[PDB]
Amino acid sequence: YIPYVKTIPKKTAIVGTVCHECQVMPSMNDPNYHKIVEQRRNIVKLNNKERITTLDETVGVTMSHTGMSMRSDNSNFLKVGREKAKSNIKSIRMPKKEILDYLFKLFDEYDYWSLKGLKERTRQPEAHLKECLDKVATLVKKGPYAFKYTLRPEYKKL
Amino acid sequence: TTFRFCRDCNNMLYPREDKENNRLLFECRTCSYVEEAGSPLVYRHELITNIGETAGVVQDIGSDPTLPRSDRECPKCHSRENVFFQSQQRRKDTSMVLFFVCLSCSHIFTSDQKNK
Amino acid sequence: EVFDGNDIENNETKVYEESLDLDLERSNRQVWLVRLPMFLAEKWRDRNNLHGQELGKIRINKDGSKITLLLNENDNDSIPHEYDLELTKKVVENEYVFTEQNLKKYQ
Amino acid sequence: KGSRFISTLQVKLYGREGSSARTIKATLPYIKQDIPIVIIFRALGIIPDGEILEHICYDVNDWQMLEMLKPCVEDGFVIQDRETALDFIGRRGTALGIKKEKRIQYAKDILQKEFLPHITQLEGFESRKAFFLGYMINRLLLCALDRKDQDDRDHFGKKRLDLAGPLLAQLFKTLFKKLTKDIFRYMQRTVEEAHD
Amino acid sequence: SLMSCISVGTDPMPIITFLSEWGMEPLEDYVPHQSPDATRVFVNGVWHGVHRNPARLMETLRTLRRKGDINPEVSMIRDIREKELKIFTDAGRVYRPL
Amino acid sequence: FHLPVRLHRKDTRNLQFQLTRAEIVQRQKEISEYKKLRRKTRQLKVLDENAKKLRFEEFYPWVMEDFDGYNTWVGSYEAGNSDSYVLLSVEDDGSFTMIPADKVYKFTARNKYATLTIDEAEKRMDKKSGEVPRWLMKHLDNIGTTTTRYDRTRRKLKAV
Ligand SMILES: [Zn+2]
Ligand SMILES: [Zn+2]
Repeated sequence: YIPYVKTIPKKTAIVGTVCHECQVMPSMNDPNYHKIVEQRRNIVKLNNKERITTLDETVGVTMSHTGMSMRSDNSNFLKVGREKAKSNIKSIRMPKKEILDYLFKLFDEYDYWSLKGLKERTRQPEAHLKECLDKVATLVKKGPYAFKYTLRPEYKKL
Repeated sequence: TTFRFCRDCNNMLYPREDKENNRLLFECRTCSYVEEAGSPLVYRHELITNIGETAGVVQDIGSDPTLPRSDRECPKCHSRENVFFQSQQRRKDTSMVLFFVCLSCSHIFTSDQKNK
Repeated sequence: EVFDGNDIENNETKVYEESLDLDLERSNRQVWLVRLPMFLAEKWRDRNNLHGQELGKIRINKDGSKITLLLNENDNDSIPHEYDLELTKKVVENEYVFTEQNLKKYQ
Repeated sequence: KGSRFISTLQVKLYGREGSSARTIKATLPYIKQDIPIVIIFRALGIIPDGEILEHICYDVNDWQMLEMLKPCVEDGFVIQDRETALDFIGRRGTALGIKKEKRIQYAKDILQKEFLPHITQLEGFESRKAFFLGYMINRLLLCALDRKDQDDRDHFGKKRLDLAGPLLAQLFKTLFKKLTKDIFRYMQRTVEEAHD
Repeated sequence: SLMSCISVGTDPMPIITFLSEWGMEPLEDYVPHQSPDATRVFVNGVWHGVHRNPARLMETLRTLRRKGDINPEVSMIRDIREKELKIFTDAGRVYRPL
Repeated sequence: FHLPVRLHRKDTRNLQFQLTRAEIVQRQKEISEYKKLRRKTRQLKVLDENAKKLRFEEFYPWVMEDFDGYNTWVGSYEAGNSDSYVLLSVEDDGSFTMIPADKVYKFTARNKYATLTIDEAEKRMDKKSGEVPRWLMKHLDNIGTTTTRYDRTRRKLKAV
C-alpha cells in the first residue's frame, strides 16, 4: 500500500433519487404559443458582431500622432528608468577615524555581511569603502557563503 | 453468429469446455462469470456474403427524390408504386439484380429469376 | 481545504467538528429530472429569484400517461402558460442527487 | 477560430486479408507510437468492453462487423481501467520531463486539447470525443467490409476555395503574432534594462 | 462558371442552438441500442446529437433558409439512407443558384 | 453498499492499492496498543477564470467508497448537460419543490475484477509471448498475486 494519498474531505449528503426524466415543451394549443417560435426564429436572425468603424476625419490629422511627431508623450506606464532617476544621493568621504570604528559594530551584529547591504548601511562610495573593508575583513569566494565579506580570524577570534 | 456479453461487468464472454459434463461454457476473463451456450457455433467467416444487399432501408426511403420509381407489382399487397435500387455491396462481384421497396407496406422484394 | 490522506494519526477528530461520512438519510426522496427550454430555463435558474413564490402547479391525470404544468399569470403574457411534461424515461434508474457543503475547520 | 493549428488523426487497420489477426491502431499527436483503439477508449473513460463496441457498432445483429472487432479487444486486454490506460499513453509521449506521476496528467491533457480538437478542447467532453472516435472506426470498418467504397478525392464537395479574404486572414494572423511577440520582447528588454 | 459563387461563411452557433430547441437530443445521453433509428446531426463535421423525426427537422430547416432566417449560403444535406443530417456553414464552399 | 459510506475528493493514483476505510480503522486501533533566483521576467498566458476555476476544482475527481471497500466508484465531470437541468423534489405532502442543477458526474466502478498494473500490463502486451493467455487472470488469481481491495481487506480483518 501507499502511506499518503492526499484526500480532500468535504461534507456531502444524498438528498434524493431520480425517478423520472421530463422534457418541458410548450403546448401548441396555448394562446401565447407562436411567440416562442418568433423568439426562436430571432435567434438565427441576430448578428452579434459589429462592422469595423472607418475614420471619417482627414487622413493628415489622423496620422499626426504617428511617426516622428512633435508631441511629447505624456504616458507614465512602465517608466522604469524615470523612477530610478529620482532616487539618488551621495555622501562625501565621511572620514576614516569614524568609519573604521563603525564596521566592527556592524560586523559584531552578524558575522557574514554582504557588499550590497554594507553600502546600504554605510552609505559610502564603493571605492573608499573597499579600502577599509579589505583592511578589516576578507571575502570567501570558493566557500558555501560565496561573495560574502567576513571579519578576519585575527579579530573575530577575540 | 451471436456475440455474448458478461452480466457483472459487461465484458464479452469467451468459449470454454467442461470435461466433467462435456459441454460448452462461455466464461468471462475478468470476473469469473459463466453461462451455458445455447448453440454450438462459436465462429463463422462467410467468404461469400450477402449481408448488406438492402442496407439503408428506412421508414422514409420513399421520400428520397433521387431514387428511381417503377411500376412492378408488390407480391405482398398488390401495389404498383415502389422504389428500386441495386445491391449496396461494393465488392466488384455482385449481380445487377434490383431490390424493390413498396411505398405502401415497406415490403422488400427482388427481381431475381435465377435463384431468388 | 487540503488535508491529510489515510489519516492513520487520527487527525480528523480535532481538525473537523462534523461527521465526514456521506449522509444516506434523505436518499429515499422522489426527485424528477426536468430539461427546460431556453426561455423557461433562463428565468428558473436565476439565483436572484426563487423566493419560495408559486412557480405553477403540476397536473397529473388520474389514470396517468399524461402530465402538464401550468404557470401562473406572473409571466407577463410573454410565454405560454401551459406546458406538456414528456416523460423521456418512465423508469429512471441509477441516478441520484448529492449535495456539497463546507466543514467547520476548528475543533 | 482560436488557434488555427492543424492536428491529424489516423485510424489504421493493420494486416492484410490473408492474416489471422488484423488489429486497429490510431495515431495520436505527440505520442510517437500507434495505440490500439480499445486502450484509447479506456483512456477516455469507457472501461467496459461492451460499452466500447456500443460506440463503434450501432447494430446488434451486425455480427460481421463485431467479428472484425474481436482482435482489437483481445490486443487491449491487459489494460482494464482508466488510470492504467492513461499511463500507457503517457509513457509513449515525447516529453521526458514528466517523470512517473505527471504522465497521467500529461496524457489526459493531450487527449483533451490535442486529440480531435475540432469537437472541443474544454474539460468534461470525453463522451463527445469517444463517440466521434467510434464513428471514425465504424466508417473504416464499413469500407473494409466492401459495404462502402473508398471516398473519392476528386469530389468537388469535399474541396474548398480560399479567396483573398481567407488568404489575407492567415497572413495577418501570422504577422500579428510576430508583432505581439515583438511587443512583449520590448517589455522584457525595457523592464530588465531600465529603459523608458 | 458564370453563375458560380463562393460562400464567405457565418457563425454556426445560432444553427446549433436552433437544433437543440427543436428536439436534437444531446450526444451525452445517446444509447444506440435503445433507438436504432435516430438520425445523426452533423454541423461543420461535428456530431452534435441525434433527432427522432428527421423529416420535420429538415422541413423546418429548409423553410427557414428559404424565407431568409438562416443565411442562404448555409448548406443542408439529409442522407436518408445513411441516417445522417449534415449542415455546413464554413467558408470556401462553391455553390450555384437553381 | 456497506455503511458507512464516504464521498470525498481524492487523487486517483494507485487506487487499487489504497487502504480501505475499515483498514485505517484497524490500523488506527493498532496505534492504541502501541501507546499502552528566478528570471525576474516571465510571460503569463491569459486564461479564462471559469476554466481555471473548473480545472482546479476538478483536479481530484469524486471517489465513493464503502466501509468494506466492496464498492469503489470514481466520478467524472460532464459538461454537455451540466447547466441545462432542473430538479423537482417531491415533498412528503404531494407538492413539488424546484432546485436548479449545478453539475453532472458519471461514476464508474473501480477494482472489481483484480485489475493489473501498468508495469505488468506493458510486459504482457510486449513480445513476451505470441498472445496473452485467455485465462491469465484465472491463473494469476490462484497464485495470490493481483488481488482486490475487498479481498485485501477481508483477509487482514480475518487475521485479527
Ligand atoms: Zn465479467
Ligand atoms: Zn406492397
